[PDB]
Amino acid sequence: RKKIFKPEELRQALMPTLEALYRQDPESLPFRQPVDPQLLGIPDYFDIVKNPMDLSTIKRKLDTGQYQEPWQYVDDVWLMFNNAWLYNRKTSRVYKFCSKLAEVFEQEIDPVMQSLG
Ligand SMILES: C[C@@H]1CC(=O)Nc2cc3cc(c2N1)/C=C/CCCN1CCCc2ccc(cc21)OC[C@@H]1CN(CCO1)C3=O
Repeated sequence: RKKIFKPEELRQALMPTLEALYRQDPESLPFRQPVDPQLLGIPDYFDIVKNPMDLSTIKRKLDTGQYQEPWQYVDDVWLMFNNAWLYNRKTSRVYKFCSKLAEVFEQEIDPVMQSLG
């Protein structure tokens, strides 16, 4: 309905959109796990990205019912996108990978949101 959404209702409706992102290979690969700046040799990552976000964290929040409203899920997805757009330059591979994920999410999310009311 509105405001009051059940955790299982949200998960069953929103999880396919997240799975659509996972299916993108290799585009989802940089976003499957939280960023490890020291592992990746980018020590200034947390200085630029104030609020890290990735697919595993979003999936965890859906499975544990940490989203009360479907729009909170969408916000985390765009936070993950913006982190990659902000930290990386437009010519970089991780930037282009992110833009492919955004395209997939933009084409899948509209019907799902309308079915949730
Ligand atoms: C989201 C997180 C934080 C961020 O915002 N930017 C990044 C930045 C960087 C790495 C990651 C990175 N990702 C992560 C790499 C691990 C494997 C990711 N895949 C898997 C599939 C093939 C693949 C191909 C190219 C690729 C990455 C990549 O990148 C090209 C490199 C990576 N270089 C150095 C020069 O360019 C980074 O400095």
